[PDB]
Amino acid sequence: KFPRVKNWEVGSITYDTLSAQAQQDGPCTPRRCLGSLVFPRAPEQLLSQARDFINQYYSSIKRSGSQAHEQRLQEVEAEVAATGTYQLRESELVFGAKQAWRNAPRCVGRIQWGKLQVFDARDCRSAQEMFTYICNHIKYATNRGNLRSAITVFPQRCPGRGDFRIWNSQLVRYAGYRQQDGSVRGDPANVEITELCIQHGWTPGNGRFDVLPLLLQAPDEPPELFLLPPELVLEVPLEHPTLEWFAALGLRWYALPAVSNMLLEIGGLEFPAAPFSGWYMSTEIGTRNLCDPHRYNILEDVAVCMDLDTRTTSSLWKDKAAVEINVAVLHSYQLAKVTIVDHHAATASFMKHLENEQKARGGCPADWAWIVPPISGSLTPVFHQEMVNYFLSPAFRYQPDPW
Amino acid sequence: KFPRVKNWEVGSITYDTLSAQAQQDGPCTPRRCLGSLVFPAPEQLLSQARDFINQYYSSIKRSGSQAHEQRLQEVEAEVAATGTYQLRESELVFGAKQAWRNAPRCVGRIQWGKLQVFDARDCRSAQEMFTYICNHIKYATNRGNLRSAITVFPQRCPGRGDFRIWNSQLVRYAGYRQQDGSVRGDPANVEITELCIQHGWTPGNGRFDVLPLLLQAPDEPPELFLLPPELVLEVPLEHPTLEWFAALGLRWYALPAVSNMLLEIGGLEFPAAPFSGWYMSTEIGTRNLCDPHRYNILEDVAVCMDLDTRTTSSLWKDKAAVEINVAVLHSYQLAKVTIVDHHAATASFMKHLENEQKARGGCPADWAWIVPPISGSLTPVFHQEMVNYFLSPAFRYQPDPW
Ligand code: HEM
Ligand code: HEM
Ligand SMILES: CCN(C)CCc1cc(F)c(F)c(OCc2cc(C)cc(N)n2)c1
Ligand SMILES: CCN(C)CCc1cc(F)c(F)c(OCc2cc(C)cc(N)n2)c1
Ligand SMILES: C[C@H](O)[C@H](O)[C@H]1CNc2nc(N)[nH]c(=O)c2N1
Ligand SMILES: C[C@H](O)[C@H](O)[C@H]1CNc2nc(N)[nH]c(=O)c2N1
Ligand SMILES: [Ca+2]
Ligand SMILES: [Ca+2]
Ligand SMILES: [Cl-]
Ligand SMILES: [Cl-]
Ligand SMILES: [Gd]
Ligand SMILES: [Gd]
Ligand SMILES: [Zn+2]
Repeated sequence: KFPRVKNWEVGSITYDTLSAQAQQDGPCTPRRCLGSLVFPRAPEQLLSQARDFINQYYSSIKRSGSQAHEQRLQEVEAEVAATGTYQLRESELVFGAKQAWRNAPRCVGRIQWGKLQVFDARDCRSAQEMFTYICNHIKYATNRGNLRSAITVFPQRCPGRGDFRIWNSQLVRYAGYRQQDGSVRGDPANVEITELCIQHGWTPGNGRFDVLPLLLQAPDEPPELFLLPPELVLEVPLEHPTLEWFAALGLRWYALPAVSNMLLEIGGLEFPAAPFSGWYMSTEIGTRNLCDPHRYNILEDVAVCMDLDTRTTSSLWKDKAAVEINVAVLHSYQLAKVTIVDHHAATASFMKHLENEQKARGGCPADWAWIVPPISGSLTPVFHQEMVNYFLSPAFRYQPDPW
Repeated sequence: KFPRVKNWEVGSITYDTLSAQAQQDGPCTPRRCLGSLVFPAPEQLLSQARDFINQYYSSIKRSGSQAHEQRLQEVEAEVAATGTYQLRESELVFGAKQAWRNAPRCVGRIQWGKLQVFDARDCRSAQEMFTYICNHIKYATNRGNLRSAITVFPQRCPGRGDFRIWNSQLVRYAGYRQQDGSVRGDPANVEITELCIQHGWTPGNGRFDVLPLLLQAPDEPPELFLLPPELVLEVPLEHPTLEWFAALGLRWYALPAVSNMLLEIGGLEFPAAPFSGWYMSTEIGTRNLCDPHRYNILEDVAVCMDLDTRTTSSLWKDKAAVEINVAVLHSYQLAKVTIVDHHAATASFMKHLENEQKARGGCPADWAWIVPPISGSLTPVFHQEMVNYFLSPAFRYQPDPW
């Protein structure tokens, strides 16, 4: 019942004892494995998760079964008996946010999990204070290009009340507009959110990197359109160290990866608005965002500019073009002094995280398909590491869009 | 409902209704997925046999016919009398093609219908086994115009040992464990190399020494057979524009021929059934030559390329690996040996998936194995959700016979 986990580059074996704690079920069954799928599908309820989280917390601080332990238990009981929900102590909030990141199986950057700035926004009312909470977050996390991990936790879900929601999937998004020639100008990923902005007031630009407004939702109100100050949104124009024409392509990306549409769950509590940010790995921008066929899809453009032989796959023009786009990314972020990490350094750090986590708690939930980079997969050590994927709590989950 | 499967490049949705027919269970549970792990009797045989027979008569559009009814009765009776049965010749050809069609980790399955099946079920010795393998190698190589083939040796039966090919492939380079602790040659082949020496083989000292075969007739120790050099087509590796690349002395062989998997058809088990197709360049260029535990040439090549190998952010590893794949493809094309690059191979597999959705309503596929080891998201299969499950007929891993 303890999975044997091998690394094939080295031969080392470990055993994942932690997978036995898997609180929730994943998509897989003995009959078929669905690990590749992106989205893979009363008061007595809330108590058992909430109780289980508090032991987690007090065990984490080497003070379990203690007087302070037993007092928080009867606190949350009576809180839930008197309100139907309960409130986290701020330190429990900090712990639960770090753990939820630590528990994310698809995040290659969890070497950084113990270093996360948590901003408590649980006292937030209305969308304007949302916007102010978000702008501080952005300015702290951006830090003039010396990026720092942060999360801002808005009021938890509670009965009878609506919900705090950020309609945008990220804090910084480029618009995608449809033409009558059928294509998209800008980021195809953001077509739907883009028209929602136009339909909620926004007047549309017409560039390929038009930063979107924020559609912020306070409980039981329609979302409100907010514009981010350009001086707030740090961007990196892309150039290549030796291909002088690359700059002319006009490519650019933003500094801050800030995911704003996932639900944060701690101890049976649910925070549908808790945006979190780190820094980018280069492949996210220069491979997926720019070269996915359903994203900016620039790979052929670049290949033409390199005078590559695009009429035969076996010249590997796609591979050569992709490598240079990633080199462009890394060189550009370093030139602008914006924190970036290349896929080799990142995956070597994740391996260190695996080792640390094997000692800390007997394993690490890891989703091989998302951990292995989208270029040079087998050139990184995570390709040769067997992984075990399971769901622990506290956690980040996807959720339905608000509309 | 069955698993809903999305292609993210196109937006399209399919439902893998075929997975509901999966028999032998895989290693995942609702509590934990292990899709990334490399290695994770009368009435039993009848249900296996009858389902296979049904698959056979379905394929030839004669399901429920008289011949179909009678063949089931015939199989049932033989199992009753003897505890086992024999495939008809046409069932063996069809079974072998279905085992390939069912292999979730094979990206070259667009070809599954084009498979030469050599029936060696009347094989009786290791010498005859060697002759069958040489004929297979000769046919499949075809002087570089590679043809997919499988040779099926006698099935397992009670009271008699198995035929086994001890080698993992028909062509494998020696891996000599060095007195340092290093390896000269292919480190993946240290074990089989040591068993060849121990069984009489006088070893070489090169990095690309072709191993002899150890062939196991039933209830015998393995016997050693040297492949005739002229039967083993090899490609010197050179680079189209990096002329020093030739001086690295690198070579690979032409024929990928897997010899240590068990072929299972209708409950019957063939422990020796070596099969071959042609290479996808990344198998050679990326895995065999650049894996750290294989030939591990990445740093040497990059150094020779005058790349800045002291910071990872130059992406010296990616650039050298690309040129090594370029060299492989260039060198096989120059030698006129069939080979397929990872873009063409993955594009053909998308066609296969679409065909199988129409033919059977699904297709078992191992995403981690189908996505190539370089340029993953540049290929279309990266953005294709897949469902992984076991159908029969199948090629299965089996314990090493020693
Ligand atoms: C600090 C630098 C970080 C790096 C380099 C990094 C890297 C990555 C990458 C490459 C992914 C895959 C995302 C995709 O492919 O679209 C990912 C996913 C994820 N990250 Fe991290 N990350 C970082 C910080 C964080 C932080 C601070 C948090 C939360 C506090 C976090 C939580 C997550 C979650 C929940 C996912 C899964 C989302 C999904 O399913 O796409 N990450 N990370
Ligand atoms: C004709 C061209 C073919 C191509 C291009 C091709 C391609 C591939 C590749 C790249 C792999 C991954 C192997 C690895 O990385 O270890 C693979 C696996 C596999 N191939 Fe194919 N193949 C071909 C022919 C065949 C044939 C003729 C058969 C059987 C009759 C076959 C059966 C398999 C099986 C069973 C696996 C899975 C092995 C495992 O699980 O390790 N292939 N194939
Ligand atoms: C290519 C497909 N991708 C764009 C899917 C979109 C997506 C969904 C999601 F829920 C995510 F958390 C996500 O995280 C990107 C990310 C987040 C953080 C904090 C750091 C880094 N470095 N990166 C990205
Ligand atoms: C890199 C590690 N890997 C190569 C392990 C070796 C291996 C194991 C295995 F079970 C296989 F089926 C295998 O077949 C590769 C193959 C087979 C055929 C018929 C065609 C092609 N083109 N390729 C190769
Ligand atoms: C279908 C497939 O799971 C999908 O393309 C996955 C594969 N691996 C990934 N890996 C990362 N890091 N990000 C992704 O979006 C994906 N997408
Ligand atoms: C641990 C991991 O599953 C293992 O290295 C797999 C990953 N995917 C693969 N895919 C293919 N085609 N070939 C392989 O050898 C592997 N190795
Ligand atoms: Ca029109
Ligand atoms: Ca008979
Ligand atoms: Cl992103
Ligand atoms: Cl191989
Ligand atoms: Gd030019
Ligand atoms: Gd040259
Ligand atoms: Zn699974």
